[PDB]
Amino acid sequence: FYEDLFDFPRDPERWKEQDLREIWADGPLEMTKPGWDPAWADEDDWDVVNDEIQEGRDPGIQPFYVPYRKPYPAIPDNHYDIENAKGVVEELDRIEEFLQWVSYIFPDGSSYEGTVWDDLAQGKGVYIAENGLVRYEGEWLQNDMEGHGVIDVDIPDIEPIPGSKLEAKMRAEGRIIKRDYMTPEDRKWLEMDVEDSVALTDGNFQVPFYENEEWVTQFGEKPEKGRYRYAGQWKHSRMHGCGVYEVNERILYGRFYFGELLEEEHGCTVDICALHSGLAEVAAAKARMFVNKPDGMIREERGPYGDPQHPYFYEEDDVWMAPGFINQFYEVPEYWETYVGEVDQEREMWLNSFYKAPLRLPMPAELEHWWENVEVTPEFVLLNKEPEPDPNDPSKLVQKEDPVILHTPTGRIINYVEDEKHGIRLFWQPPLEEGEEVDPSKVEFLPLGFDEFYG
Amino acid sequence: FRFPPMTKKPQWWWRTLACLPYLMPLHETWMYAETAYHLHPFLEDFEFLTYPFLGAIGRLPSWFLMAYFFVAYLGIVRRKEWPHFFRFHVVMGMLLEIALQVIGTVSKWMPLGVYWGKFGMHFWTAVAFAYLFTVLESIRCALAGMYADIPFVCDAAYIQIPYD
Amino acid sequence: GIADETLQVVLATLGFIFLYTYIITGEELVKLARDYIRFLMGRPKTVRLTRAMDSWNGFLEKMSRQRVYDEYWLEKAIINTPTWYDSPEKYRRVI
Amino acid sequence: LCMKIINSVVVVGLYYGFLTTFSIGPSYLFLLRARVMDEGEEGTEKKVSATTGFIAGQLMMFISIYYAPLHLALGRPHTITVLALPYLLFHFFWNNHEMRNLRIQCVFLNNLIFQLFNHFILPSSMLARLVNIYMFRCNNKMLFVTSSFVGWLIGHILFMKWVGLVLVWILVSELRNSMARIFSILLFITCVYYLGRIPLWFEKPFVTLVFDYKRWNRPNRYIKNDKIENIVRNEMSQYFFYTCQSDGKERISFTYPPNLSTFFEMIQKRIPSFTKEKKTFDQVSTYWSLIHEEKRENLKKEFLNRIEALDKEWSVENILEKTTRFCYNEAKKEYLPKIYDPFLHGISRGRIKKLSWINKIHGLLLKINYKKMDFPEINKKVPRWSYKLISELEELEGENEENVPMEPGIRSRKAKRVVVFDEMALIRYSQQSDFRREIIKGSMRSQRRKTVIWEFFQAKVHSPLFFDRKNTLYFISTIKNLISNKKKMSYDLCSLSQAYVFYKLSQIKVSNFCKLKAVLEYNICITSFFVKNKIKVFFQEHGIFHYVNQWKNWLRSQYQYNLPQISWARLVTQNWKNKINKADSLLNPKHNVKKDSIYNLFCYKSIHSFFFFPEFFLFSSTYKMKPWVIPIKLLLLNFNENINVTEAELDLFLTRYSRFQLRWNKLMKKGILIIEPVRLSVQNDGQLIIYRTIGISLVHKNKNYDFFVPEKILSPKRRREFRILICFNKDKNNLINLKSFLWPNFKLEDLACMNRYWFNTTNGNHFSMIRIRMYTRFPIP
Amino acid sequence: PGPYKQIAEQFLWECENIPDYRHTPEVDKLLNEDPVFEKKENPSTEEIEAEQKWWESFRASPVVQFMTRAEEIADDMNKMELEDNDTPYRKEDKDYWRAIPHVPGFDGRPMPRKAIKSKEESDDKFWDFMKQFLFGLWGFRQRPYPPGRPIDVAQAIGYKRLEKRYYDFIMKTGGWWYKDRLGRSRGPCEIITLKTAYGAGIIDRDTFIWGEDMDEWAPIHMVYGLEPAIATWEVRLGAAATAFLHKLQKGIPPWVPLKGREPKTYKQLQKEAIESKKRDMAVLEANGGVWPGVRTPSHALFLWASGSELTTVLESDHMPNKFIPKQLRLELAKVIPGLRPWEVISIEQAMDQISYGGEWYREPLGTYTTGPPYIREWNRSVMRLFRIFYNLS
Amino acid sequence: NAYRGDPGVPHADADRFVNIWIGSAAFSVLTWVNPYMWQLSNQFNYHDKWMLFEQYHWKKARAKKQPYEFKWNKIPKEVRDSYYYNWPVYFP
Repeated sequence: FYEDLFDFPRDPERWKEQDLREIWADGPLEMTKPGWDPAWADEDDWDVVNDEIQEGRDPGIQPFYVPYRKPYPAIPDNHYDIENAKGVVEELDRIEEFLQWVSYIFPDGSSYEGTVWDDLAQGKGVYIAENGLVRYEGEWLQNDMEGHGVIDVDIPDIEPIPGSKLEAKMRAEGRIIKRDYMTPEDRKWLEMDVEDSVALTDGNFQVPFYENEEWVTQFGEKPEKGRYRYAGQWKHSRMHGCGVYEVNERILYGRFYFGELLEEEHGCTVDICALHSGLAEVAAAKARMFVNKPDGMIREERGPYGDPQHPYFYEEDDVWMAPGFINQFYEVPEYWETYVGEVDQEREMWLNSFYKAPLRLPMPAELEHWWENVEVTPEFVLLNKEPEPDPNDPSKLVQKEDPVILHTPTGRIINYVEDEKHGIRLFWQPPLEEGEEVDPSKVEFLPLGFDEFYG
Repeated sequence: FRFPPMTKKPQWWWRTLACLPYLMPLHETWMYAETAYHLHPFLEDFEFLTYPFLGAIGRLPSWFLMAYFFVAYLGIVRRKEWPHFFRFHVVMGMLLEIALQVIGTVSKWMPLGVYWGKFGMHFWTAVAFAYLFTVLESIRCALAGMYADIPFVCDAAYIQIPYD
Repeated sequence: GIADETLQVVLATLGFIFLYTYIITGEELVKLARDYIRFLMGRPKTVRLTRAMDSWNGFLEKMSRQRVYDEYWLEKAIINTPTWYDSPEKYRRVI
Repeated sequence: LCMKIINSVVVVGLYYGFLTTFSIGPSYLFLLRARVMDEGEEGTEKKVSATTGFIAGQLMMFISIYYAPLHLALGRPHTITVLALPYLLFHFFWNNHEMRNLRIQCVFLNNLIFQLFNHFILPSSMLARLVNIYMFRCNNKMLFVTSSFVGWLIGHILFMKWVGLVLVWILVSELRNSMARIFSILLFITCVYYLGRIPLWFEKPFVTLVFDYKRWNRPNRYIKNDKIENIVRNEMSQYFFYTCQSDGKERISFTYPPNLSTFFEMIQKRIPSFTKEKKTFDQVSTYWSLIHEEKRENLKKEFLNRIEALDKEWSVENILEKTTRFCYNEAKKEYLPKIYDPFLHGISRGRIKKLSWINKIHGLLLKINYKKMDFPEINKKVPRWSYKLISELEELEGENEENVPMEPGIRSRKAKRVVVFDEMALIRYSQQSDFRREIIKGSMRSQRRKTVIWEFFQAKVHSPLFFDRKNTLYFISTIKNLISNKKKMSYDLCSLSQAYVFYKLSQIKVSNFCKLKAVLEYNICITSFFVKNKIKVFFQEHGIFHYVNQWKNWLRSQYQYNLPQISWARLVTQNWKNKINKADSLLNPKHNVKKDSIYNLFCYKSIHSFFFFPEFFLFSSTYKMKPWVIPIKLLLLNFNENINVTEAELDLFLTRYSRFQLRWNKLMKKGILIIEPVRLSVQNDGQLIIYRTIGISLVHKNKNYDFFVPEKILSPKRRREFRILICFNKDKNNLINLKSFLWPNFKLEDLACMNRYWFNTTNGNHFSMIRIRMYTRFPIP
Repeated sequence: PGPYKQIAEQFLWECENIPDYRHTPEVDKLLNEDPVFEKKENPSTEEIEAEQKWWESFRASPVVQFMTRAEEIADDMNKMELEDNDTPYRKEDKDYWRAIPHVPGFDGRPMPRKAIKSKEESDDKFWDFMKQFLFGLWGFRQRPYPPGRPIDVAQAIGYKRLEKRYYDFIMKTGGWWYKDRLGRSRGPCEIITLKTAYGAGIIDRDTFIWGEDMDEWAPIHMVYGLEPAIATWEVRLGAAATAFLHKLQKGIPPWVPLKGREPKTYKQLQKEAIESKKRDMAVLEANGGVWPGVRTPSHALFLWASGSELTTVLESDHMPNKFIPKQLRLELAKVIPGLRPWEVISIEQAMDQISYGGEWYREPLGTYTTGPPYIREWNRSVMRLFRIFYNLS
Repeated sequence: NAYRGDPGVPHADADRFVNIWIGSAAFSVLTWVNPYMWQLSNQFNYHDKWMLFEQYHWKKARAKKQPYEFKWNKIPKEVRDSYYYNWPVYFP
């Protein structure tokens, strides 16, 4: 009943969660997290589920992530300024809140650079954790990765301690040593640094989490070390849709359902996955523009201090760095010509994204026209028999049986005969699919509108 | 009993003691000007500046405020033994605020559609500023030892009636 | 002729000095100014003046300290700070 | 030569000083006061004195930029801004108020002094700041300043002369008195306008302390979610001058940290001949180029070795560049702690957050030989709104609620306290429209951006957006009737003919360039060209034409479907054929699901030219029959390598929710009152993200040679810098297209436009529809 | 030799020289090619007579006639559909609606734009979009629409109304930023700062800017209400004066416009965009189905979009290099013979302890969220009423 | 005037209150014309003047010999923070 007050554009196509192929849950009152997610299910969650079972209500738990439905805004019958649901809608946007470009550092060492809304990440932003081992660049919604974005995860690989027998063995087998490609001063400095670190550590040598036997017990193998990457669609901070998944430059693609890769494509073909990967890459590039805010915590703590940053105070030798038409009268120094050329090309493409792209691609008006005028299923469809075998040469599929015409809306079937004047004359077939029969005697012979077709 | 004799240039007794009745009109300017708060920030600070004075009153019982008007009207506007320079300023400050009150009532009587609108606030900011600066200039005139002849109502309305 | 105009304007001077002696300032200034005046050239002159130049010779003394404590403060601050390696106890334990 | 003259500092100074003549401001009020009393012999003296004072004030204001005493005298913003208003008010109220020499000196001094208050300018002061912009980058500063002042003087003289001559070329006494009348009006208007805006250590605004930068000068919200407040401020930098290398040249930074500079000077005073490098500061530094060249050579050597390793029977994954970690013993898999690792945590060292071994730099600092907490304002704290304000509603309820706040500080509604008309304690009555929602008393309330007064008449508060609330005709008509008929639950048997069916079938396959129209229109005007044979193969393949019964041939190559066990209907169709030789439509519940796939295909084609995945049914049934527990505590063990060695019931229950809603119409007695918790996603940590990202490969593991791109060997963060350093000085084709999707030039622009306007455009993620216009306006229509 | 060594050397040479693939003779030939017909010299009378009889037989088949009539009918339907949507909802937007040319479709016909016809339809679209957007912003329940479902709220609101409203919005906001050529961020700026930059030629209409309530960086021209706020008459006068002076300095005649400022119509811009896309597709076709080269194009790395990290990636070591930079470290090593990295690390730790004692972090990104303000006072009223009820009656 | 007697006490000139009222009305009308009265900006920006001063003297010092110390850094600590936090609203 309370929901009936908040649906007043009167949606004609009746969209529902089944059409999105997603499973939602109500969410017990004593639950704090926004979903089920058996990964993070604690003892209190199990107690709540058991209580709901004992009461006689289905908890709605699954082997995967299950979102919880969000509530409707409350209508206070005292304000004299709301008095309605449209009152609530107009009150919501009267609040003095705006998107803010921020740059924060958190106690655990993570950081975020991008736009926020009501102290929650909204829009484009960059999230970094574990000293760069985890990096996300994409769109956000209510502090959740949602939309298009790219995530990078790295598992560290073995590096030999200088002077050790493991280094000698790895050199003997021909593996690459990173410290061999540095200037001698830097190499000696790094050797002394590693010696100092080893001396400071004493006997406190650690075993990382990705070496635990529980990985072998649960999955049959330990996770492999290298580069992990995903570029596609996100929802509820989980991969959801078509995307591309990479592990050490090995490509996987398909449809993802809340972090789970489905075995079938289910509509996410190679082309659609490539399109969504490109969209995610472009979104990550857009989100990267909010990195290194000159007044953020990150810049003050570690960021560069020599960047110009001033709006309109350019030195005589720095006027070329400015945008606008003023740089057309100042030459680029010889040290920067190629880089400036490539940067100018990229900036021109970015500007043409606004100036020229709308004149080539459909816009929201045309998109709405197409959405209201498209035909999902054709009215008439042809049917035939067999994969057309021919047991004289290997396949050479050659059709011999005449096809038939099916009227998909009404489900009727259309058949034709051969006459002299008008090629083939076609008629209604009273029998049809799923089983209809019993003797042909009389026909219908729907007319031809050739006189009306040609005027 | 006296006064006649009548002075030539008033001393600074009356110059200080005659501009007191300009106190409450000075602090009562913003009562009906909250619609102009969207227009001028200084009207916000003026409220908190006059808050201490309106808090000073109230600790005195209401009979004091209700009897101040009668005491002024029939203790200073009656009989002759008082400077005509001082009773004039008393009657200047005693019903200068009656016009403000009348404007306030005719403002509340009007519907809220035209009060909070773009016309009411523009009218009220001008009214408030003009009234405040009129009060300030009257105070300056009192401190200068001369009358305060505001154009329209002063001469007639406040020289005819206070004759005794 | 300046004397005439000055003796006229002194009347207005006394006028508004008493006027803003008799405003809200007058209501807390019964206590304040009465204490100030009942021993004018007396107790307030000798007690409130000290508090008056307390701020003056105060920031004078802070500027003097800035003169005197700017020599080696950073060195001792760095030395007297614990890290993964260095600590004041280690320094003072062995010369 | 007329070319060197143009390219001169003097000419530029004159040119950009002449432009400032097109401005005006309050500074001309006393210039007009010069002419109000020009009647008489002294009027000429008055006029010349006022003009000379104005010119001298402007000249002193110009000179104060580079002269140290004048710069210190007039470099105080707070003092001048505070003192502006009293001067104006006094000057008004007492302009109302020896011969003439004293008056002449007084008017000259007044005109000189008035120019030093840094008045505002109508319509804006941009033209004045253009002169500063060109001052910054010019070479000879004194010549430029004198040229600009001379140009401004010339323009002022010129426009005064021309206006005067044009006025004397072609009521008058009424205006002469009216200007005297309106000087006071203009002065009063200026006083009101300023009143709406007024509120080398010798700089002393420290005595003021009246500005109170910690107060709220903006009509923003008050963040009181539970109690915490003290939210951080966006601005976290400072103002401090220092000389630093920008790219390879010496530049001055106006936002340098003070502690860094203090430490730099302290350590510089201890060692000689380190900063006396004595080479090109303003020009590029040879050290920069040498470092770049060395890095480039090392990178090239490493890249070439990595590539050469491929040709010796090595897998790509065995030569990929990956972040490494120092290992101490592979037998026990014992590594160094990640905090002490120079590779994983090297940069993050030297930065500590609170929730044999003899240092030699200590010896250098103390000037001592080798042996066998003061803070003078160099600290930086996170700026927060330290003021804790409260609303009027916070202390209105009860005769006994005393934290003793004298002033709330936050305006609220007009609610009252008494309700009774005994036993019940307190409820609230407001019943009015509120224009001061939650504003802070400090803010001016005049620049709110969400609530405005838009119309002449208005009674409530409205958001600005919400407030203003010939022979082809027959077949076309039949097509319209048919398409409208599918909406209803009925079809007319005789409405559709054979021609309509053929038209619908033909409209499936599409063509864009030639078409029957182009081919037949180029069929005429013939015997001059030829027709290519490829289109013949195209027509034969599609059955349009070839070279009996062409209708069947056309209705034979229209993508027939495959083996729906045709027998069922075919056994009825054929005998129907020889024996005649002689209204409700399906619902299609999968329509909405197919719509999204059609949209995706449409998008891809535009840019480039049994209900829930039954695989999950057994999984869900097995889990719901007997749930299993994921041991994530054991899997992520030692993730951080530092192991080393009824009132009360209701109030306490609600503390577990960051946000919640209470709604009106215990178990059923609490079933009449609705509690709606709001759950926030704050569980995003590194551990969960890593587990989710790396679980996919593990789960899906137990169930030109190949288009090699050499730069994929390097790490994503290193390939970019390698290229920058260099620049300083059937499924195979599908996979290749997937890998190189962004290589074509137009793809970036097209994908950016699609991301702007084609996906998630109404779900609260993008503001482009309301903020960004769709088409440009500068092109000629 | 070596199959991969040759590829690596080719990549190095390409990155050193960076050739162009979009202007080869093959691509140009494929651009102005013959999609139909292969006009050539006549191969005697037999070939021309064979083509004549082929054309006669082609124009006699009833299938061809039916296809021609169907194409004509489709063209007529498209024309009438375009005619039925020539006016937008608001009368003041008619010129803007009619000025923009239509986008070609898959069949080569202009794509119609849907026009809102009635007040009820506009209200429905406005309310749907506003409800969905606002509920998404504040974490309430929204309808399960697909990511691709479009709602055209801009036409329902009106373009000029949006321009006016957001001009008013912009006039009360500050704290702007823009990107220079290298991609660094310059600011913060006020409206007066933006005017000053615009008048000097430092900032033009094509400069990418970021404001208060926008989600991504956009050019100044595209933002609603920003051009009227900045480009006043005096700002335009100053910009024109600067351009004139610099043009005279460089010897360019004053009447010659600046680069990128030539007057063009909508049709010319659309033609240029379509031609560029066609050229790219022809480049793709000439090489097969793949883009030529072994080195990814520079624009695919987003060098400009990552300009703010250029200094960070240019120099990167395994030490903080904050209080003791590398050069100062080298000088210290010259002065102090046996200098080890741990001493430098300890000094850096001590200095970072003196300033920012333990501070320079904030709480996680969900601890300062309040939600709609009115809900809190509504909850307070509800709890007061509940306390009244629970005790009495 | 006089209805009981005053010999020479001055009478205030009436044009003052007329001027006050006319100015108030004109200010209201002008504000109606241009509501954004806070957008008016001063002729100079103080930080810009300081930057120009420091730039000129720094260039003059580095032209010959010796380093240059900035006078802005010697300003008392809690005036620089005050300007940094108050300039966008008070001194745009």
